[PDB]
Amino acid sequence: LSTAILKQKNRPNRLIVDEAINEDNSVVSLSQPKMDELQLFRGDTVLLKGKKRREAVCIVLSDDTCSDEKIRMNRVVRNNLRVRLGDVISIQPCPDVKYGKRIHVLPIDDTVEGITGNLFEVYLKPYFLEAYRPIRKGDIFLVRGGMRAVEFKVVETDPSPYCIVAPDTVIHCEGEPIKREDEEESLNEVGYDDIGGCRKQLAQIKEMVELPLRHPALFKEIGVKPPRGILLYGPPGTGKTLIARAVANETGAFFFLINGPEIMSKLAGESESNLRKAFEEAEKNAPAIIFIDELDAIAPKREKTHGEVERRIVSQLLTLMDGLKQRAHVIVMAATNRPNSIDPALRRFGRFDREVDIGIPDATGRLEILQIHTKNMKLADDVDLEQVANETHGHVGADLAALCSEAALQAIRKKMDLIDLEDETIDAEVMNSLAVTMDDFRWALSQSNPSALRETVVEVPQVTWEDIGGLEDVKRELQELVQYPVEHPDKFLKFGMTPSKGVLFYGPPGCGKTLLAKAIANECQANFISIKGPELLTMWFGESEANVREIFDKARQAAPCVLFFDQLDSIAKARGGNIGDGGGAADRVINQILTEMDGMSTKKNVFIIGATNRPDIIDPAILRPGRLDQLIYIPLPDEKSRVAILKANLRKSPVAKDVDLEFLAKMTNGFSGADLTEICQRACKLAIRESIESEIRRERERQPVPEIRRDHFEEAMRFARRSVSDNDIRKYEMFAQTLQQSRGFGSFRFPS
Amino acid sequence: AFEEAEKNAPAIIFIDELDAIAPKREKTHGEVERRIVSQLLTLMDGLKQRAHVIVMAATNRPNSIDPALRRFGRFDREVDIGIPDATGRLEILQIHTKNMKLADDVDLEQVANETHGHVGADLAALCSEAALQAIRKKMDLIDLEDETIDAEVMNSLAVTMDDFRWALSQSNPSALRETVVEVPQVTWEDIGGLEDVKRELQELVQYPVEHPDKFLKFGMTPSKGVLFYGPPGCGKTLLAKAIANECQANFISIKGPELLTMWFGESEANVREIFDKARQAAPCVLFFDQLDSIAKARGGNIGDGGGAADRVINQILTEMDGMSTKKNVFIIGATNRPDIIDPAILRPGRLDQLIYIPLPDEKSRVAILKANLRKSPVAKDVDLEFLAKMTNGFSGADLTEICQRACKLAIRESIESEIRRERERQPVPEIRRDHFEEAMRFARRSVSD
Amino acid sequence: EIGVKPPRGILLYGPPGTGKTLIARAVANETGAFFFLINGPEIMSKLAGESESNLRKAFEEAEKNAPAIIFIDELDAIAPKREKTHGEVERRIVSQLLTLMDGLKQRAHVIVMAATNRPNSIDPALRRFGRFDREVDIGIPDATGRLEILQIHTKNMKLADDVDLEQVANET
Ligand SMILES: Nc1ncnc2c1ncn2[C@@H]1O[C@H](COP(=O)(O)OP(=O)(O)OP(=O)(O)O)[C@@H](O)[C@H]1O
Ligand SMILES: Nc1ncnc2c1ncn2[C@@H]1O[C@H](COP(=O)(O)OP(=O)(O)OP(=O)(O)O)[C@@H](O)[C@H]1O
Ligand SMILES: Nc1ncnc2c1ncn2[C@@H]1O[C@H](COP(=O)(O)OP(=O)(O)OP(=O)(O)O)[C@@H](O)[C@H]1O
Ligand SMILES: Nc1ncnc2c1ncn2[C@@H]1O[C@H](COP(=O)(O)OP(=O)(O)OP(=O)(O)O)[C@@H](O)[C@H]1O
Ligand SMILES: [Mg+2]
Ligand SMILES: [Mg+2]
Ligand SMILES: [Mg+2]
Ligand SMILES: [Mg+2]
Repeated sequence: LSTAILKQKNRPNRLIVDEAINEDNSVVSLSQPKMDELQLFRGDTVLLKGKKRREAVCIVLSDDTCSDEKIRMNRVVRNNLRVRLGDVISIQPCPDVKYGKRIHVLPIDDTVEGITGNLFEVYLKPYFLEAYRPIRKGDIFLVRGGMRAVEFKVVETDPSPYCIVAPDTVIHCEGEPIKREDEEESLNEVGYDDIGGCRKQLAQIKEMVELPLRHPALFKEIGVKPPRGILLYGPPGTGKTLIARAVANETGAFFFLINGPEIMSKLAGESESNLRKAFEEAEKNAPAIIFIDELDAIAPKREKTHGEVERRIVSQLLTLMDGLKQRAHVIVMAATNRPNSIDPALRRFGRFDREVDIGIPDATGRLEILQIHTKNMKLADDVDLEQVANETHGHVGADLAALCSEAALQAIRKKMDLIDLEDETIDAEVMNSLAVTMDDFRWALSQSNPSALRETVVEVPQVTWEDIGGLEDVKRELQELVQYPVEHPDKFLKFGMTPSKGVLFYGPPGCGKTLLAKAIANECQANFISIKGPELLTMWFGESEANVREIFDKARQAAPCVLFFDQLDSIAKARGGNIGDGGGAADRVINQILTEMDGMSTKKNVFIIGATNRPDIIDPAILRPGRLDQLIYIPLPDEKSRVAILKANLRKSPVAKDVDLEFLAKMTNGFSGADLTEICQRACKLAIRESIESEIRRERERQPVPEIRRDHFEEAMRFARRSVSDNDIRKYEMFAQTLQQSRGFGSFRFPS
Repeated sequence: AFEEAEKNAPAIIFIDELDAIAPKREKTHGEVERRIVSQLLTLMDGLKQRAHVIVMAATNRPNSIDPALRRFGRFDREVDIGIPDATGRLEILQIHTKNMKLADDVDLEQVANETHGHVGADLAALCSEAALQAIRKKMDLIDLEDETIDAEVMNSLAVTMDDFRWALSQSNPSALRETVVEVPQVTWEDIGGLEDVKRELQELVQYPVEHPDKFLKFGMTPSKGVLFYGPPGCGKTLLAKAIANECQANFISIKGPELLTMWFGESEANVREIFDKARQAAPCVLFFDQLDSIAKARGGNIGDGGGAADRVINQILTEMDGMSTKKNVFIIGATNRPDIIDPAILRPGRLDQLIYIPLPDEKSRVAILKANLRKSPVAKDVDLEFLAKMTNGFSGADLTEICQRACKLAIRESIESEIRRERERQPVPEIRRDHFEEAMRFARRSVSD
Repeated sequence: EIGVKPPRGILLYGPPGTGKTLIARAVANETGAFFFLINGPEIMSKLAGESESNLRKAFEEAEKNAPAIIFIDELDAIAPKREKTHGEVERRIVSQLLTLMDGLKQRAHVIVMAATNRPNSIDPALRRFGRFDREVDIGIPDATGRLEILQIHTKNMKLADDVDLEQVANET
């Protein structure tokens, strides 16, 4: 249905592009059976449909090596048609070819340099003498000879555009040589093939702009008018302006560009004059496309706007789009970042009827984007874009381009010892050897961060799972929670159940909640957003809920993502307990959080994790399943857990073999992990003191401490203290036992 | 322009977007625009003496028109072009579809009945989308890149009732376009228990739109206000989602605090705007999730804070009184803290009907457990009734998380078996009893006594 | 040869006094390319459409002379978040800048630099890859870094022998 327009349907006339081993610039060779199917004779001029609205005519030839589904074309033909190897183009004989009455040909400015003889007699005179070579306007053909072979472009071919060169034809090279940068820019043109992902959106745009122009007879027959308005809205970097550029490059109809703020002028009423001139100029050339970049710049809400001129401009846009005199085959496209900021009357059927949602690509989409981007660049053999696509979690498509650029820069960094910056030129062997490798992509991935999350970036202490001692069950639960919905969605669809997306950590201070959060941030394969407790709150009325909504929206954009609240009890507390708190600002914030986690909006892959010291004061509506689905209790470590903690802290620090951590873990009862870390730090400080004293003694005698020993740990344990009192443990156990009594059965069993 | 009207009599002057040149002079910050307004007033005061010239003006927002232009003697007669009704929509479809190549299977009465708030431009959008889909059907025969089209395809082109059904599925009113959010697909059979509540909601949504004549006969106004209060996780938002999905009435869903803005006067403007766009698409359902955020006991903000929330609640009360009984606007509010709600909004005439969603009972828990697993394969040896008996005070969300924990355990077992297989090289088609065992061990009651 | 476009965006952010404007001066003096200075407050004007005209004129002047470097000093003042700002002219200027950096017609050889004390004030659209490719953090110097700064500063000074710059670097 919708995807059908992107399908080629494997038409017999369309054929595979293949290399031309022997065919010259002006001829093509195909299989003789293909002539049999196409009813073509040798020497017939054939018109080849090419991308970016480029067409070239060549002399057909019979070749056995050319495959039936393939066509052999020289590099010149591919350049003129803007077609790459392996693409699919059709062949059609040129209709009613007339011999060229006159030809104007222009060289390229880079090749003409160093050519001692004049180009016409050296290149044009022998090449075109009895050539009988078909050419096209805008085609560049390479001519051998001279100190460098010269590419020649026939800017004007007469008769336009169907012609054959003959010896009697007048040949001149007068005029400025065609700029090589112009040639590259004509090569660097974006087409519909360039857009990656969002295939359905591209199909809808093709139906909007390409179908009416190609086949107006269909809509004339049915007696309907095709849509005349397209709004492309989405987060920054999805590719709206890229689609606009592709449509501009590959539509025969006229293209008119309007930048939003560019309309504004100092004189009174001059903006309306500019808009009227733009629309009238579009109407002058009948089938035309108007692209209004940044529509939200010139079309704010009329009720919201406080400026008179802006309201008059939006009214002028409304009247131009719809009025007494309706438009005559004029398509208006606008790309906006904020679709809600547009005036409501503009979003009606008359003016902007079709809204196209350019959204965040999924994994296969960003794989396709990576393939399209990396087709041009040089790559090694070990590169594997599937892994890179899997790693790039929340990236949008501009971020993928950033990743490619960073990897290329790293690759060039690697060859810096051979290269000299001061040198004017680099050795050709270096550029031949220089290429992108998988190491470059891995390093760029390490450096890469989504553009949406750039504001919420926090440096993390680089903790790994092995640094946390104990809590093995909690570690496995966290890894399963973050992994299963992402890596294995098919299982959940098979069982037809949505995953759980909430975890709350509650326990005595120093037990390992923020440590687990650091481990998840460093290790797990999902974007991490860290929110301190009260940083969302703001003086102004209604700003706090705006911040909460904005941060949840950022989490949804970068899905899969993890949202961590370090101190949940600060931001979410039992409602109605505030004598002040502004105009119930705390309660409104809590309500906003409640509606964000579990609301009528469809659930997306965002996991909310919270850590709290007092879980009792937390509002009951938060703890209801569907918000903070699972409550995990982080207890004081046991003797085995204490052994694991003491091992984990001391792995990097050199410690004497006689020191037995099991005895420390045996006596230390009720100590938190923080207390054990403090004991180890005190032992380290005592060792530092001893080493410094020995160094001072050596300096004095001028006028040791290889590892921490048993006496250091003895003194540290003398200084050690038990952080968490018994009563706090009692209140946490009271909360836990209330929950367990709510469970009501330590053991459960089905009757059999 | 007025002189040219005088030159050729009779003359008609049409002013399109009158609000563009006729804003309230006090709201205007420029002298030239004020002079334009006064000049319009003076030219039309002179118009009063003239013989054969009549001026008509069209505006989207009548309020923005300067009050003098609405004064007696100025635009004395004012026509409200209301949204079309069902017969009006059918007439619009008949007018617009006479040109199109409609098939015989299409009947326009069903299409007219299906749409709720379409104002006529949406009907043209519906027809154009259906024609586009019809093109897509024949678009496999003849491709875009093909330069010509078979005449047989041209004859074969037709608009079927399937295309209109597709367009109706895709259709959305223009007013709702600003306030559309994706809602998970929920039906009534998906919800477990609360059969009486389902019936009541269906009746209150269906009766005024379907049968106003009965209420007119018996002389009672329909009750437009419904309040949901109950323990968290009992299914208020689920009922709202089901209403949004199946009901043949437009749905506007707004979070509580999202209306408030820092700028002076913007919050009341947002309240008026949301109620206006609710009235425009009647019959429409207006849902205030987390009502306790907006509506709070009066004087608390006045005592502490700015006090603009008081103006917000006053504006909501003023608007919710303002709408007429004939207008088909229904207001649903869900809160889990009914005590903190301002008692003024509970007063009869506003949100007069109250519904208490209880913590589910025994058979209700059985129904909930069945509903959660209607799509999930489960071994027959598992007895849901026993879970219902054992889980006395559990809410619906607790039963759901027990089922989801069982699913997670099944997934863990399947994954470990798979990785064992790949390790050997180089299970659980349905959830069993032991998964539910471990889920019940992890289970806990969400709502305290 | 590698097949990628060079990065065209630089953002320098750090606490005041770290040396961002000094880096801009060094780049302007040390490179063989056109340099155009843009100060955030100076572009905007009370007239309607004058600020947009100033931005377009500056980018066009940079476009004419290639390669070009544009340094936008105090970008935070000129480019606030569009959601937060209420003034219409500021939104128009931000949108014009967004279009100028990356639009349907893209800059060929213009490399744009900016210095700001608070990077978070900048609009999230500008921080995208296409507009400002990478953000460079000019941070608090370390002990060795500030020793290096002291050596650079005191080169032009006349010093006596007793001056010990390592001690001064340690104390500060
Ligand atoms: N789908 C895509 N396929 C290929 N490249 C893409 C795609 N999406 C984005 N890009 C790349 O990202 C950039 C496109 O950014 P673009 O100008 O389209 O953004 P935008 O949506 O207009 O942003 P803004 O909101 O700032 O207006 C280019 O560098 C392009 O190569
Ligand atoms: N299981 C553990 N393994 C290793 N170190 C641990 C462990 N538990 C705690 N620590 C130590 O505790 C310190 C960090 O404590 P953490 O941030 O986890 O506290 P918390 O219990 O979340 O408390 P708070 O509520 O105060 O944030 C570090 O010194 C860390 O080494
Ligand atoms: N009757 C029910 N049938 C099926 N599922 C239910 C039922 N009641 C609750 N649930 C489950 O619980 C969740 C629905 O909770 P809902 O949003 O309706 O709660 P609420 O009453 O609005 O509470 P809150 O005060 O937390 O907003 C879903 O996960 C749904 O599967
Ligand atoms: N790294 C450095 N090395 C040498 N001198 C420095 C360095 N950083 C700063 N200075 C000196 O301090 C002066 C002030 O620094 P500069 O004006 O560059 O700061 P800035 O970060 O741009 O400040 P602002 O926030 O005011 O724009 C410089 O002109 C220079 O003399
Ligand atoms: Mg853009
Ligand atoms: Mg913490
Ligand atoms: Mg709810
Ligand atoms: Mg400075």
